[PDB]
Amino acid sequence: MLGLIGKKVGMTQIFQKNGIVVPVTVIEFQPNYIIGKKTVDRDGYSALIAGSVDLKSSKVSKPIKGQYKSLKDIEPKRYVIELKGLDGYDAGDEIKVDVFKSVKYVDVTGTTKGKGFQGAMKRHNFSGGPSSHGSKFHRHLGGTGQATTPARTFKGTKMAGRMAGNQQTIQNLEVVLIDEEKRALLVKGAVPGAKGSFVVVKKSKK
Amino acid sequence: RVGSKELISRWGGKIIMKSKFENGKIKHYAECQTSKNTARKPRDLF
Amino acid sequence: MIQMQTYLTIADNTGGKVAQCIKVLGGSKRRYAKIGDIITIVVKQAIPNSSVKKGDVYKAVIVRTSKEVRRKNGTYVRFDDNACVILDANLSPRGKRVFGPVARELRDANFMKVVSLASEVI
Amino acid sequence: MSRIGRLPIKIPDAVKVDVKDNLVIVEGIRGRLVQDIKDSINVKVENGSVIVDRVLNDKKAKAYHGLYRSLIFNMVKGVTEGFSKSLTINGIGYRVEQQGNSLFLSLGYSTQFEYVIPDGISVKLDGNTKISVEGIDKFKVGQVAAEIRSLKKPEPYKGKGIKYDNEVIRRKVGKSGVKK
Amino acid sequence: TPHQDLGDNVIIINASKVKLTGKKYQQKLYYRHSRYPGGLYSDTFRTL
Amino acid sequence: MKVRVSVKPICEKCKVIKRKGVLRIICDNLKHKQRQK
RNA sequence: AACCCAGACCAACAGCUAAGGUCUCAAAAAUGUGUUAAGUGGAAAAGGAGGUUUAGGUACGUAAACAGCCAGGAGGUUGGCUUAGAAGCAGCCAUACCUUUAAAGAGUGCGUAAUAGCUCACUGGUCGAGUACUUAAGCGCCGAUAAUGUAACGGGGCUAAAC
RNA sequence: GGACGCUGUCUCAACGUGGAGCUCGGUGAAAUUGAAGUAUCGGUGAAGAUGCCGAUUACUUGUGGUUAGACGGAAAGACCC
RNA sequence: GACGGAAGGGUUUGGCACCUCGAUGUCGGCUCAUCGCAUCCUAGGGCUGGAGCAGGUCCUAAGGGUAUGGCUGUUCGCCAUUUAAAGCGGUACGCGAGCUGGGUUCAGAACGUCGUGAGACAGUUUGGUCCCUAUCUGCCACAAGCGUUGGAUAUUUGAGAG
RNA sequence: UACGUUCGGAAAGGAUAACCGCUGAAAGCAUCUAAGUGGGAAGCCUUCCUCAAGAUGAGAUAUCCUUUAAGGGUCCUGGAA
Ligand SMILES: [Zn+2]
Repeated sequence: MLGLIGKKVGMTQIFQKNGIVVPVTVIEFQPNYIIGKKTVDRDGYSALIAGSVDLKSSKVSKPIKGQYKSLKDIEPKRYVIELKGLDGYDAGDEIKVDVFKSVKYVDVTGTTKGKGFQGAMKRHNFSGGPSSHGSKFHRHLGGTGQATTPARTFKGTKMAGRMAGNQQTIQNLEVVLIDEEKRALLVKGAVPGAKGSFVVVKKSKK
Repeated sequence: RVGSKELISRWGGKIIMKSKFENGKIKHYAECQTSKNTARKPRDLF
Repeated sequence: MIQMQTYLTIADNTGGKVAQCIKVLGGSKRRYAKIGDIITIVVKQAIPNSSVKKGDVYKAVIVRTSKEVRRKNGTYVRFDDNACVILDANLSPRGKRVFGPVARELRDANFMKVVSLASEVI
Repeated sequence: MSRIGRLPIKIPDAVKVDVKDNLVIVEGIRGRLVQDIKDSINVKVENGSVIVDRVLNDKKAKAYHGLYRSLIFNMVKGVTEGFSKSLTINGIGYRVEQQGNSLFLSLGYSTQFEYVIPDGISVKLDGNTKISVEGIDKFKVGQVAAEIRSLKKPEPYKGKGIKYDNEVIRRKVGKSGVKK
Repeated sequence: TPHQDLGDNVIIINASKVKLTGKKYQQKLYYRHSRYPGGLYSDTFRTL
Repeated sequence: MKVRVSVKPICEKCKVIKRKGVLRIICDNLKHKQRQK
């Protein structure tokens, strides 16, 4: 599956030729290199290891350094991922942004924004109690279980706790524009993560 | 009326769609005469 | 964003002057109607001795809203009062003339005759 | 048991039969067919004829007796004369056509049905409303004719659909039969 | 001695060719529960 | 059709069979079809 | 706790037994003759019912029984009618109607306004001995169906490690 | 009871402010308390099981939340007799 | 499908008085659900005195969904607009150490009826405190220690689970 | 933050409920079944997304280090946390 490690620059909008506005998210692609390969007869499966923006030479541990010993003029890469079942490339290669030039839809994977310790009403769209008529119940859970049967709280009951921070992959984002000179992709819609967080863009499954 | 959209491919073909058969399994499936590309649902051909 | 209990100006010459929305059609929990939707109204005030009496229930189409709704080209049109037009059984305007402007989403919602009888389309 | 289980099997001259290790091969003018035979039943070829008997007398063996007799008989009649089952397409605007190893059916649906013909089986047309499936195996011939019929099962109000030729469709009435 | 571990170890080969009798091949069920409500999952002998 | 507990022939042309472990009645008069509950 | 076995003076790293079991978890079994294919065993009614083991009756037969197939399946006579039409088949009385009688009912069913028409009972050939309906006993099937999770052998599993 | 006007009462909630809550330093309780290396489900049972049988799940130990249970604590039930 | 017969379900009204009176807080409503299928709708069928359409009856199937207002404390019921459809039950007739006190079930007062009266009345109307900082188990989340058999740093196959 | 914007509820495959078969018995017929062989659904299992080797069954692997090295932690300046 064709994929790339990009950085979510932000959002903007563009004007189609006839006047229709399209709200887009912009992704900037630092150069991506193929660092190694995984093979079915040696690792158990076939995948390509892909890496991106470099690290500072004072903060590269020697295991990471030795990972790149045999590669020529490829500094250590901070973001490393795997592309399963891909061919057409080998160690030392380098993937342009134009691999999406023939693609209509993409999928983007990133780390969603963190919202801290969040309550039930925000986390699960719980309604609350009334704010008047004598109510002493505003944004609490309400009841949680049943009385004596089962005499416990079922596993998976939704309560308060941390919100957000998980990975998530959003599907079928239309591809609006590709700009090779500035290494940018413009997709239509929202992309998980805060500004400057790093996403992975894959060719759409459908 | 917003004029009845002519059921067209993205490759300029009509999507006539038909019914393959194979091994008890009856299949309705999409077809373009311009490009002969076979899929099932004309979603995939706009 | 017309919901239930909203007051509306009847913008045609049937006789009614104020209507109240009592249902938003087409949807189970549907809560808001926009320009070009059909609602069920009760008449709360009418011109005396007219063909429309106070307290009758009809279907009406929304022609002006006071909350702006996005269009494809990015433009938003926000009127200054909420107004509707009464319809007969065929989902066609019961009246013969329409007062004031209307919004052009009636064009897309296929109310061409309301659009024509309007004075200005914005 | 019953006489079909014990009735002897004649062998046509052009047809050869052979039994070995729970298997039977029947090679004829038009093809070759194979069969499994269970342990409790014994199949013998003698004097240009086939006989079947049972080592045991459990009811499974009782049924097997007739089952394998009949199968081997249909296995021999096929390699000599082949099996053929026919069909009729009746109804306004219903058509059938052939291209290579597939059939195209126009049966009122908004799509024209293509139909791959499985191997080992031939299809014969008579105009555009009569079909006849021919082949070496009765089982396969019946299967194909059945699946084609299932493509558009008949109906009783007007006889429309794809019917077996030998079948008789019970018929009902609609509007005018209820006339008072 | 049931107190302690004094027996030998066992390697089973050809574990995929064990034969069953009756209709067990179609009817024996292996159940499991995820501990979440309603999360009871069955699995017949074939599929397992 | 007549998923009953007592399945009996209705006309002399109805016939009794047993399929996969249920008792059934089959007839030309499709109105007579039956299976035990 | 109430059922079954069995009345504890104390100690023992002794033996024989009761109830209850002898595949294992978990101390204890094997051989012989039958049944069971439903995991019945390991819940339950009336009833339905070519399940099968065994035993016993009534129909029926090597002089051609059942089933299938090849023919006949008639006429007097719309049987008398009721009714508007009943021809075998809205319905009523009976078929104490004989006849050429292969064998053919005052017609078995379907469908016809009423008929027509298509079929059955019956009988002849082909093939070749059990068939066709009941009764008694042992295991079975559906019936059989509630809510935190397989949950009506303790479980694993067992076609005997069931009876 | 109805009408007018007015509104976050409601569809529908979000944001902000102030005192607590959160961490650290000092000072420092209460009711309760047979103990505890206290899991769940299906059953049984003084007839609603943390302690029994079968089975399943579970590395050890905290903190911030929420009360489903421990027929919670408080009041020798006020009702009935 | 008349007149009858044989069973299940344990939800309605009851029987019984077995657990509980050094306290098992009783009816609705709000918030939050979960489970059964005897299935309201969507799905797959059989047959119709099923022409089509629209149905009726029956089988399989619980994955998802199954409305907002006027009246009543109301469950229920009725009524007005809807929707493909506005299901039936269990879970202390789900859920007050979560909320609400309208009603029920205190002491006020008045009315109707009965009693000589004091008073009584699942007759009526009005007013009339809802306590508790969570020890354990359970659940929603984040860490500490430790193991994974040389010790660490990264990329991941996947049981299993949502 | 939604009162906003964008996207998602598929398609396909395997085994199947009810139902319908094909070839054929026991029972010369017939029969979906008894030997086989099939179609068949918002249902089941894969497939989509998230978590996941404390899965003690503790996986696979690329590189570094070889008596305290590799590497990690504390401290401090801070965040998209
Ligand atoms: Zn019949």
